[PDB]
Amino acid sequence: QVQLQQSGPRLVKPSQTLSLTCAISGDSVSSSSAVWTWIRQSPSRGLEWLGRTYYRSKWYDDYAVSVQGRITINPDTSKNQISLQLNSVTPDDTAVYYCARSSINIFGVFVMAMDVWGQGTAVTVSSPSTKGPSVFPLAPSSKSTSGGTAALGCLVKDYFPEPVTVSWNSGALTSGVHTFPAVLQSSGLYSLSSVVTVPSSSLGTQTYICNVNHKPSNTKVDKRVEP
Amino acid sequence: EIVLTQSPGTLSLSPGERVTLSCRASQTVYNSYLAWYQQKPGQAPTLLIYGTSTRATGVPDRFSGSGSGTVFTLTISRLEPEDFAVYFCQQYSTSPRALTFGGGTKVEIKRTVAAPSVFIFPPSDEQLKSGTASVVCLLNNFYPREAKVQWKVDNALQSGNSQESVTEQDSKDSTYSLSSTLTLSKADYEKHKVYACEVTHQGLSSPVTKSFNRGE
Repeated sequence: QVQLQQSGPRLVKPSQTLSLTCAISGDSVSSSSAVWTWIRQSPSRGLEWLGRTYYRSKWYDDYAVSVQGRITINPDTSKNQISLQLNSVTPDDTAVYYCARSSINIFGVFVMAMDVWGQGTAVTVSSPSTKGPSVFPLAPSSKSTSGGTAALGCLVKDYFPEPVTVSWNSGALTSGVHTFPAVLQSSGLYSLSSVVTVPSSSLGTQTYICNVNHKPSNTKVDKRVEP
Repeated sequence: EIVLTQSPGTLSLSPGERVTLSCRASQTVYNSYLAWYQQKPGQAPTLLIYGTSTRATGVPDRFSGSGSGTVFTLTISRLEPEDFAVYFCQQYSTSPRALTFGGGTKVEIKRTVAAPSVFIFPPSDEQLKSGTASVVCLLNNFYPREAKVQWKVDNALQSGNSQESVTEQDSKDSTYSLSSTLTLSKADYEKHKVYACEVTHQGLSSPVTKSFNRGE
């Protein structure tokens, strides 16, 4: 089908340039039946349209008033992708950035309802350097597992910026997983926990590994958790 | 520039109930140009309705859109637990070329009270080698969200040295979980023996305490 694959998370220093890419599969970027758009989302301001590009015998760009003058959205037909360049960023540009397609045409007008979305790119505008996490096991006591249920986890500590991804057993274990929102420590570094409940009768026969990936620092850690 | 105002901001309703979400536009939005999206935690929004009233491909029949002019409505005929999400309206204007979203309505799922299961985790030996001790308390699968965590060290109530966070409502069982971290220096952690997390919640007949003894 149609999939939009975006850049991984980005850390950008204030006053510098954000550059993102959105690689398209299952459609042509130059399709006269498509419009390609960038939208961002922040907790403080919500969902905000940034601009669109589309090909109709020639390339067109339309940008939102809020960012006109520091935004470019360029297609690349050889890579079948669109980009986003946002200049002179400030902390107000910290957001999750989405690319999306709109193809719905009502009475000859592209009504700009977005039918396919990329996965989002978490962008942090801040001056500190990246730092990868330390990963520590959360091992349940012997007694706590005397019941039917064992709680296991990983503490993912002292990283910057967000986000981190945590999986269990390389994605094979999803039931009962809870990965919590990170908290910001007085050091300016984030700390997060991820836990899973499993049958105590498995603790001897089944291995449990938390897979931690902090893409901004290229840190990958696989921590076995043994009660 | 058309502003879309969504109401209410948050709703808490039982499965099986009818949900009515409102979107008010600061000026007329023509029918072709009003859309609705559903956004579940950690995911991009997905299109639910477009052209005011047309169900997007694959959308369950329980979702319907209506309205005109400046007042638009999204209805969920019978709420299901998986419908936990933020719902957004969106307008496109052709002249001037503009695209805006409402602020969202968060639909939370009302379920029966559920007591948390509680677990306490000592700091790992690995972390201690580094000079800091993190003690973690887990409150698993409870409802409603209100919960009290009290840390005690050698029976002294702790204050100012913990942080906590809470998951979003589970899409299946509609519960919350909460993680609290008590952070001590290694020196302080080694000065004391009994570490306890005491949990108060509507679903617990009396508070639950989980504890361990350092070194045991």
